[PDB]
Order: sequence, then structure tokens, then C-alpha cells
Amino acid sequence: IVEGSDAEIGMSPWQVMLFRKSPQELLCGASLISDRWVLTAAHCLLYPPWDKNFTENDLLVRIGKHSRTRYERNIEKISMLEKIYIHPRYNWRENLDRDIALMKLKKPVAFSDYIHPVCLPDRETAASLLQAGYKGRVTGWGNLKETGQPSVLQVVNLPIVERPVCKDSTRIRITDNMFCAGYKPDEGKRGDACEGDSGGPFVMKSPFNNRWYQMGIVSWGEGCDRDGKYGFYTHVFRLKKWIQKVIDQ
Amino acid sequence: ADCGLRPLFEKKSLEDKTERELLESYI
Amino acid sequence: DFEEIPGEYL
Ligand SMILES: CCCNC(=O)CN[C@@H](C(=O)N1CC[C@H]1C(=O)NCc1ccc(C(=N)N)cc1)C1CCCCC1
Ligand SMILES: *[C@@H]1O[C@H](CO)[C@@H](O)[C@H](O)[C@H]1NC(C)=O
Ligand code: NA
Ligand code: NA
Repeated sequence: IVEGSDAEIGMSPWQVMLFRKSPQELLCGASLISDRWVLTAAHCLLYPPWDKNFTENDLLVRIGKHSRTRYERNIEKISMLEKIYIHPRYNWRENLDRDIALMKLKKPVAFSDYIHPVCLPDRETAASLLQAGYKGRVTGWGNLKETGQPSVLQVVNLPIVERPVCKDSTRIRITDNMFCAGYKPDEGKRGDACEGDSGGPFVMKSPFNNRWYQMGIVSWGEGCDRDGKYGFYTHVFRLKKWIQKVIDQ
Repeated sequence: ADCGLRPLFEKKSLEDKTERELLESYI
Repeated sequence: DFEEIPGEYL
């Protein structure tokens, strides 16, 4: 996260760290959606241009974390993966269209003050919140700058941007399965997701029922926090039918 | 269920430092 | 720079 702030304790209890076993390093962000299911970006697990193809045994999910590097004894819970499910129409060749994956945990995670699932939006939640100007929140342990690493989870609040402005900021083809967010150069305010934040959640707090909903997944960008450029997010509601199908089994 | 309600915030009726910024944007 | 995690997590 570039131009963000340190998160408060228990501020994002659905925040998951995808952790590589060997070498011991941060793989990606992710989110807790139930006691057994974790949501992330497909590119965190499968990305042939960079020879990325992680299997279940290659990683661990670390839930309830705040500190990036420390082992948070009695706070964080470390879970093993049973199975990874990548969207069958995930487009890694061109624009990361349908950049979504699910991970089933071997055992259910016990909820605590620091571990709690986020909601997934329904059609009405998405129609009412996914509006240009409405702000969401992005969290992660990724880079503090494009060109370094935070000690604790970082947070940034960012406005959803009009689809024509997203389209006009890039030469990449934008699909209906994506949305973009961030401030314009005229807005003065800064902020963006960056490398290592991928797979993390873009959340919004419903003013109707006061619940947090995951509207997006940190997907891609061209650099980090560049003027005239915006962060791109996987549109969670547009891919809910696939999510439901995988979970129903 | 109790999804999206944080034990240290909504469950206690405590607000985090920037959640009002989100609410103010929902015009 | 990552602190070692308990052996039980492989
Ligand atoms: C980390 C900044 C330097 N790297 C990039 O800008 C990588 N850009 C690619 C990209 O972002 N990705 C390929 C894997 C994925 C990735 O690197 N995601 C990390 C990332 C997350 C958030 C942002 C952001 N909101 N600025 C930028 C990169 C896109 C290029 C245009 C076509 C789609 C892909
Ligand atoms: C990724 O890894 C698996 C081995 O687990 C292999 O079957 C698969 O074809 C690899 N590549 C892609 C692009 O899926
Ligand atoms: Na364009
Ligand atoms: Na920007």
C-alpha cells in the first residue's frame, strides 16, 4: 500500500496473508469469507509470464495478523490448504479478466477478536455501493512505494472511478469484471495498492445494515500511485455465481 | 450470519478512525 | 526478515 496508514488492531479481521513456505515470504493478500473459505486473486497462484504456479502444499494462510514479519503468538492462526480453485475463464494472457480464486482450508478457523469473515455482496448491495465517488478501503502488507516494506498492515480509503475515466487512463482493455479506484491528480489526495497487496480485499461499509462487504479484489495496475493512473480490482459481485457454484460443490 | 461485523468495532459500537470518510462518500 | 513459525505448520 502506497500513501496509506497503519491499520488499527482488529480493523480488518478478514485480512489473510498468503505465505510462501520456502523461501519464507509474503505471497499475496487474501480474505476470510467463512470458517473454511479464503478468497484471493488468481494471479497470486497462477501467472505463467512470471513462472508462478503454486500448488496447495507450497503455501500457508496466516489469519488475524497485524505485524508483517513477526509470528503473532496467541493472535494469528496458521492454516493449511486442502484445495485451490481458480476461475476457469481467468485471463492471465491479456488483462487478468476474472482474476479470482478460492482456497478451501483443511480445518475450520476459530473466530476471535482478530479473525472474522467479511460479507460478500448480493445484487442490491453491489447496485447501491458500486458508484463513482463512493469510497472503499484497501488493505495489505505490500510495497510502500513503487520503487519499502511496512512493519504492520496498511490501510487506504479510495473512491471508485467512472468507467470512461478508468478506460481512458490505460491502453489495456477493461472488462465488466473489473472496476478501478483511486484519486485523480486534481483531487490532491493520493493512495494505491502495490506489489504484495494483490489478492487483498477492497471493502465498503453498507450504510443500510452497517456491515462490511468485499466489493473488490486487488488485481492490477501499471506502476503504483502514479498520477493519471488507477488501481484495478476484480468485481466480486459479477463473479458471485462462480463463487457460489464452487462453495455449493 | 454475523459476517462483516467486527468484534472490536461494530460488535462494541466503536468506530474506526476513517470509516466516517467512507460513509460521507455515500451521498 | 520473517520470524520463524512453529514447526507444527511444516
Ligand atoms: C507493482 C507495480 C509494477 N508492476 C506492474 O505494474 C505490473 N502490471 C501488470 C500487473 O499488475 N500484474 C501482472 C500480475 C499483476 C500484478 O503485478 N499485480 C500487482 C499489483 C497490484 C496492484 C497494483 C496497483 N493498484 N497499482 C499494481 C500491481 C498489469 C500490466 C497491464 C496488463 C495487466 C497486468
Ligand atoms: C500448473 O501446475 C500443475 C501441476 O500442479 C500443472 O498440471 C499445470 O498444467 C501447470 N500450468 C498451468 C498453466 O496450469
Ligand atoms: Na484506453
Ligand atoms: Na493514481
